[PDB]
Amino acid sequence: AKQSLDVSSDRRKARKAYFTAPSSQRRVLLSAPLSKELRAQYGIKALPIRRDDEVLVVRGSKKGQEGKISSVYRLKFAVQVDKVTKEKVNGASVPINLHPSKLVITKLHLDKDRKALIQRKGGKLE
Amino acid sequence: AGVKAYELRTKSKEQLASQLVDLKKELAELKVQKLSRPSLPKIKTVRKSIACVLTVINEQQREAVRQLYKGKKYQPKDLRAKKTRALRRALTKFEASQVTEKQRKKQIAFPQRKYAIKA
Amino acid sequence: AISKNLPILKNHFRKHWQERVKVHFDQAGKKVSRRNARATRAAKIAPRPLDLLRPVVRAPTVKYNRKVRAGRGFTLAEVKAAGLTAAYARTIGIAVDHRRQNRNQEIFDANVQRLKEYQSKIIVFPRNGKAPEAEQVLSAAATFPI
Amino acid sequence: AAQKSFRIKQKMAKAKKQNRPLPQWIRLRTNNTIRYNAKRRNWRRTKMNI
Amino acid sequence: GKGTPSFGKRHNKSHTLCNRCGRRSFHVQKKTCSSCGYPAAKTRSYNWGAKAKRRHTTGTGRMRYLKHVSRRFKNGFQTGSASKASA
RNA sequence: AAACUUUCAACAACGGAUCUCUUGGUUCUCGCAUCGAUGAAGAACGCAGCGAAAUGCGAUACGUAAUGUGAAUUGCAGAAUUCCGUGAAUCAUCGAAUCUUUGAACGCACAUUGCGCCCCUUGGUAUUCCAGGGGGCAUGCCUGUUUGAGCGUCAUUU
RNA sequence: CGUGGAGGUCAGUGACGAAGCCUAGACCGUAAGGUCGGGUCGAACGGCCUCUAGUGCAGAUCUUGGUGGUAGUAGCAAAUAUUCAAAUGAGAACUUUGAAGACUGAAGUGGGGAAAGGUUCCACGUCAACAGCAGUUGGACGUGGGUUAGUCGAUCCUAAGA
RNA sequence: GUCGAAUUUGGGUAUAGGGGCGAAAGACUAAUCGAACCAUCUAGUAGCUGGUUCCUGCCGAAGUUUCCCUCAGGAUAGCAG
RNA sequence: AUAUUGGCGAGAGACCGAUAGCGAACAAGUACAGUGAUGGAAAGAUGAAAAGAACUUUGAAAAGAGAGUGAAAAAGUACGUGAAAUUGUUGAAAGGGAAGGGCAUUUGAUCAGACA
RNA sequence: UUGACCUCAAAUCAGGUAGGAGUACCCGCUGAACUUAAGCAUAUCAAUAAGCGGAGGAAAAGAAACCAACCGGGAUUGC
Ligand SMILES: [Mg+2]
Ligand SMILES: [Mg+2]
Ligand SMILES: [Mg+2]
Ligand SMILES: [Mg+2]
Ligand SMILES: [Mg+2]
Ligand SMILES: [Mg+2]
Ligand SMILES: [Mg+2]
Ligand SMILES: [Mg+2]
Ligand SMILES: [Mg+2]
Ligand SMILES: [Mg+2]
Ligand SMILES: [Mg+2]
Ligand SMILES: [Mg+2]
Ligand SMILES: [Mg+2]
Ligand SMILES: [Mg+2]
Ligand SMILES: [Mg+2]
Ligand SMILES: [Mg+2]
Ligand SMILES: [Mg+2]
Ligand SMILES: [Mg+2]
Ligand SMILES: [Mg+2]
Ligand SMILES: [Mg+2]
Ligand SMILES: [Mg+2]
Ligand SMILES: [Mg+2]
Ligand SMILES: [Mg+2]
Ligand SMILES: [Mg+2]
Ligand SMILES: [Mg+2]
Ligand SMILES: [Mg+2]
Ligand SMILES: [Mg+2]
Ligand SMILES: [Mg+2]
Ligand SMILES: [Mg+2]
Ligand SMILES: [Mg+2]
Ligand SMILES: [Mg+2]
Ligand SMILES: [Mg+2]
Ligand SMILES: [Mg+2]
Ligand SMILES: [Mg+2]
Ligand SMILES: [Mg+2]
Ligand SMILES: [Mg+2]
Ligand SMILES: [Mg+2]
Ligand SMILES: [Mg+2]
Ligand SMILES: [Mg+2]
Ligand SMILES: [Mg+2]
Ligand SMILES: [Mg+2]
Ligand SMILES: [Mg+2]
Ligand SMILES: [Mg+2]
Ligand SMILES: [Mg+2]
Ligand SMILES: [Mg+2]
Ligand SMILES: [Mg+2]
Ligand SMILES: [Mg+2]
Ligand SMILES: [Mg+2]
Ligand SMILES: [Mg+2]
Ligand SMILES: [Mg+2]
Ligand SMILES: [Mg+2]
Ligand SMILES: [Mg+2]
Ligand SMILES: [Mg+2]
Ligand SMILES: [Mg+2]
Ligand SMILES: [Mg+2]
Ligand SMILES: [Mg+2]
Ligand SMILES: [Mg+2]
Ligand SMILES: [Mg+2]
Ligand SMILES: [Mg+2]
Ligand SMILES: [Mg+2]
Ligand SMILES: [Mg+2]
Ligand SMILES: [Mg+2]
Ligand SMILES: [Mg+2]
Ligand SMILES: [Mg+2]
Ligand SMILES: [Mg+2]
Ligand SMILES: [Mg+2]
Ligand SMILES: [Mg+2]
Ligand SMILES: [Mg+2]
Ligand SMILES: [Mg+2]
Ligand SMILES: [Mg+2]
Ligand SMILES: [Mg+2]
Ligand SMILES: [Mg+2]
Ligand SMILES: [Mg+2]
Ligand SMILES: [Mg+2]
Ligand SMILES: [Mg+2]
Ligand SMILES: [Mg+2]
Ligand SMILES: [Mg+2]
Ligand SMILES: [Mg+2]
Ligand SMILES: [Mg+2]
Ligand SMILES: [Mg+2]
Ligand SMILES: [Mg+2]
Ligand SMILES: [Mg+2]
Ligand SMILES: [Mg+2]
Ligand SMILES: [Mg+2]
Ligand SMILES: [Mg+2]
Ligand SMILES: [Mg+2]
Ligand SMILES: [Zn+2]
Repeated sequence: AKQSLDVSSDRRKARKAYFTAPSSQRRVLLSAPLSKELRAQYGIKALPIRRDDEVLVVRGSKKGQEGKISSVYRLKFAVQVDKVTKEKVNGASVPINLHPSKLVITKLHLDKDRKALIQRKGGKLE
Repeated sequence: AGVKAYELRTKSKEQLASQLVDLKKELAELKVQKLSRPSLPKIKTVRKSIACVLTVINEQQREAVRQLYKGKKYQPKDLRAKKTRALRRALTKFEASQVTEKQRKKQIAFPQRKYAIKA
Repeated sequence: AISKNLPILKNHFRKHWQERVKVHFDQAGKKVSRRNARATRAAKIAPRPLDLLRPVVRAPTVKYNRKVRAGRGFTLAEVKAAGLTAAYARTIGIAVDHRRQNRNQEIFDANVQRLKEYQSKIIVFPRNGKAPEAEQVLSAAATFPI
Repeated sequence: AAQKSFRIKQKMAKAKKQNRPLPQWIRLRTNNTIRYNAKRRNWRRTKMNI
Repeated sequence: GKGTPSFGKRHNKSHTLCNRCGRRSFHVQKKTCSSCGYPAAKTRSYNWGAKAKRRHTTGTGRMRYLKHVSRRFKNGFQTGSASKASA
């Protein structure tokens, strides 16, 4: 259990801190786990999802589908995959909204910084 | 697009001055266009640029004055530390630490002695 | 408003007493804060022991005089028979009291002997720099019982 | 009225500006809650008390 | 005639707007505000008036300045600017 | 016999109980000491590409600078050069600024966007009139500076 | 006996349907109540030993909310008054235009102002609500336009007074 | 009724609550007047009026004694568990 | 060492659960009232996702009827569940100046259990 | 004539300070009545509410013109 005096087990406080979290904080909550491949590749279990990454839906009814993240919708706590959409009745397609904890990262998108993140978590990077 | 601050700080006092008129002339014209087109988001950028210039002109005219006052009594009130009205008038460390001549000889001759109880 | 056979109570709640109720909900809180207080101080205070040497003293009136109890400070006389001045004894952790007088030799000697044993059982580090680390005893009251 | 102080006209102007309905694009925003304008005012219904 | 027909004569304001609080409590002939006490240097309020108090206290406003004083205190009233590390 | 009234049921009304929710409230405890003439608290009016409000801000106006993060914002449009980068962002932080008309509110007033004075400057052929730009002038009190007043009063002239 | 919550326990019930609600269907208890079926429903909940209380309603001209009978009832009756046609429109007793009949009778139902309102002005669009019948009409609704001063007011002056 | 004046009336201004104003009615003082309105003291006190929420089981009254500015109430004894 | 229904920051509860809890869980000290001092509400819940109903047909329109979406429209921005008073329909039954109730039985309807 | 002195002035004289806010807690002033007494004035409510002045992170108090009467104790604050 919590041993620190600055942690709060309070449920009402957690749920406030989630929904009222600023854009910067949602970035890290919106982490997705690396694929078993990419994990032993990079020596790292999970990373905050970013836009042009590549991803496989491992949960839900889009289970098995893959694509490129078209946008991180931080406001909505949802990530959108280009290639995963609803065809509507009038035929106009519309994005589905996915949660990064139900995705898996199959290809990263690397930066000077995106690399340094992997290095700051203590893992190899091919 | 839009003006960058670190790039303004290298421009001359009169260079930035003419940038500002150029931006104003720019912004003045855009407002004519805005009432024909049914949106003009480019205008937000040029009015932010003006703001960004005026800051820089101000920043430099201030650090000019701040240094040619630097190090002396009586510099203008808006270059003095803001702090708090009370902190402002709190005794300086010098007239706090001040100690009576008789008091000083006593601190010297009988300071609090470090000691301990065992043997 | 008077009936049966009952003691006559005197319960003074005719003012606005609910305004002035004090429930000590902070008992546990303030005990911790007092323990932390003492801890933080024992650290700031170097090997010095949190408390000062206190004299033997005979407790007043007819009811308590049979018992002897710790006083405030040591009476410039008793300080002087133990061979140190007031000013220095204060820096040494001995409490001095200019107001207390000695009408009684037996107590007078007890406090001089108390001062003697204390002087022997302490070490006073040099003014210089060295501070030869000595491991604080926290009491004086416990080391020098009355 | 019909000869007014500028302070009176100024307030009078700000109340003209506040007299529109809910701009309908707000209705579409994420978590949008406001439905209509509930501060809407009419000249023969509620009086401005200056 | 003390009712509806006499109400038909009410066209003259007793109070206009108050410069200080803008409440329409500013008594014209008395030249003082029944709400905030202006022109009086001090501000009208009473301890029998708890709601009236809660309506106007500090915090019902923008606190344009007092807003930031506690953060500025948190940082020890930093005079200066922040330098750099990278990124 | 219907209709009508009444009772029960089913389905549909009306209405919003109930159950289950909870970014709110209440109460306790712990830590801390920071408003204002360096213009506070409060007020008014403004500010977005498309806003009435709420929140934010002040003609540099849902913000400017700085610092950290490291790609968003998102209702629509939008820019596109912002993506291995002095760099996205209704982000976080905040140390530099701006900060209208006011307010203890201070040139005088104020049911008035009313009315003076001084200084520097620019224009109108201008020390004097008009106009634009900038900077100023409340009160009590303290220390000090300077110009003074009084046969209150000392001396010094010839 | 029954409610909210608390300690323990039955490794209790449940998205293969918890709770709730409905049911002149069933069973247990003298009773407070308990139990089951069926329907509806959608995320939680109960038995037992104990703890605890903001713990059980028919009333209080009780509090708040909702709803009846009254009842398609009282009524929509002051200010003399309307009528024919055409146009428009899904729709015309009620809008527009033409015609007729009247009225206010310059102490006006006329032409402007002060106080007060504050956009009601004007145009275009337009009928869900509103104008106690109606509505294509409006002081309504939507979207826009409009208030130009050396001489008209303020501003200056003084009045009771402040 | 009166209608050229102790006339009517707008605006400005003064008078404020045990106070004002009153050609005097306790009238008027913002539908409020034999003491306005607002908040607070205040959940004022009430021997008085109204209400007081589940079941069953057993027992089961009093309206009388004495004292009380007591007589619509208490204390006291009695009856009751 | 002591105080603290204010302020800044924190950890909590055998607390309340939208008529409760602060008046305010919401554009709440708001809307609104009052000349003014002051007075001061109501108002949370579609769904995992708007997938917020393309298209056809009737209509002047609003809408209806199909269709479509959805795990479900017995979830349709009147939106979780959706009680009661009270209302429509349908079915059943009774009714000479109320209705309702107790004991008992006829008749109709309905139902448990128990035989083996 | 000139130069001091005392006291009193004026400056948009050089530099400063005060106001207002908040006010839970703190230091003062001022100050009720409802209420209780089964009535009521002294009393009570209460050295309370309302009103006024002034501080702080605590305020105030504090090194005895104290307590005591003992074999005496020994600033203040608080439990
Ligand atoms: Mg991480
Ligand atoms: Mg007591
Ligand atoms: Mg406490
Ligand atoms: Mg100690
Ligand atoms: Mg040293
Ligand atoms: Mg009207
Ligand atoms: Mg209003
Ligand atoms: Mg109002
Ligand atoms: Mg008046
Ligand atoms: Mg006055
Ligand atoms: Mg003033
Ligand atoms: Mg939920
Ligand atoms: Mg809580
Ligand atoms: Mg915004
Ligand atoms: Mg950088
Ligand atoms: Mg930001
Ligand atoms: Mg002034
Ligand atoms: Mg002005
Ligand atoms: Mg000027
Ligand atoms: Mg002087
Ligand atoms: Mg029980
Ligand atoms: Mg239940
Ligand atoms: Mg039934
Ligand atoms: Mg059964
Ligand atoms: Mg069920
Ligand atoms: Mg659910
Ligand atoms: Mg129990
Ligand atoms: Mg109760
Ligand atoms: Mg009831
Ligand atoms: Mg009843
Ligand atoms: Mg009853
Ligand atoms: Mg009722
Ligand atoms: Mg009808
Ligand atoms: Mg009729
Ligand atoms: Mg009639
Ligand atoms: Mg008629
Ligand atoms: Mg007609
Ligand atoms: Mg005629
Ligand atoms: Mg005539
Ligand atoms: Mg209609
Ligand atoms: Mg109307
Ligand atoms: Mg109508
Ligand atoms: Mg109609
Ligand atoms: Mg309009
Ligand atoms: Mg003129
Ligand atoms: Mg003028
Ligand atoms: Mg009175
Ligand atoms: Mg009186
Ligand atoms: Mg008086
Ligand atoms: Mg009234
Ligand atoms: Mg009246
Ligand atoms: Mg009561
Ligand atoms: Mg009462
Ligand atoms: Mg009686
Ligand atoms: Mg019996
Ligand atoms: Mg008597
Ligand atoms: Mg009786
Ligand atoms: Mg607290
Ligand atoms: Mg509520
Ligand atoms: Mg309750
Ligand atoms: Mg409420
Ligand atoms: Mg729900
Ligand atoms: Mg609901
Ligand atoms: Mg349909
Ligand atoms: Mg269908
Ligand atoms: Mg369902
Ligand atoms: Mg549903
Ligand atoms: Mg729909
Ligand atoms: Mg429903
Ligand atoms: Mg029966
Ligand atoms: Mg059977
Ligand atoms: Mg059977
Ligand atoms: Mg000066
Ligand atoms: Mg003050
Ligand atoms: Mg009382
Ligand atoms: Mg009494
Ligand atoms: Mg009494
Ligand atoms: Mg009495
Ligand atoms: Mg007293
Ligand atoms: Mg007294
Ligand atoms: Mg007080
Ligand atoms: Mg005060
Ligand atoms: Mg302070
Ligand atoms: Mg302390
Ligand atoms: Mg002394
Ligand atoms: Mg003592
Ligand atoms: Zn005011």
